[PDB]
Amino acid sequence: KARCSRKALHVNFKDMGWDDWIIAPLEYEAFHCEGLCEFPLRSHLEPTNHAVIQTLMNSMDPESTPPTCCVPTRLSPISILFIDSANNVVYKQYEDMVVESCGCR
Amino acid sequence: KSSCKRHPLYVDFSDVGWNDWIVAPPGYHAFYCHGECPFPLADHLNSTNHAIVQTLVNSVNSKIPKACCVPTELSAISMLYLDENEKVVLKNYQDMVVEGCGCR
Repeated sequence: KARCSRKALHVNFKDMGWDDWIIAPLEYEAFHCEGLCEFPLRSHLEPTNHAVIQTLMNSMDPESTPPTCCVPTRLSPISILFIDSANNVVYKQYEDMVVESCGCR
Repeated sequence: KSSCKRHPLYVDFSDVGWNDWIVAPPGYHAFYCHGECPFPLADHLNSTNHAIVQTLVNSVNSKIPKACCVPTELSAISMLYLDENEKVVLKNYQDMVVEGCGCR
């Protein structure tokens, strides 16, 4: 289904040039959200009341009002080992790096 | 800029058939969010670490979409309706009005 779902996304830090600060991991799975937001809206994708209304209004008049976007609704972190602006080695947890679930917003 | 912005959207309750339930208000401004997310690190676009990374992947790989413009702060709104005893009653509804947009 072209419905809002979660998809693979391989992030390669070497391809962005961040080999320089980052030591590990240099690649991770981040996923992304793509798909149609339209009725019927699965309730386990906890859509906001606003998103319901926008879907309604887009259902009534798709000109002038567009549908909601498939985007992440729960994220998890990864920890990165890298070298500081001060040239130290550190291990920091970065929030909102991996998509755990998608939804309409 | 056609970038991520809030846009006007008024939901009239006559036009959807709800005004014989909601005695007030007659409608409300919900707004919607729409626009491009080319640089989600813009301080005004509240963004996620994920949106920034993904938008970066997009510039090198067009088959990965950019981050989507969505609401990032929603406020409630109150309506008035009739009780089981035909008493006027207020009821708050959460997450109804876009206050700010952002990239996700």
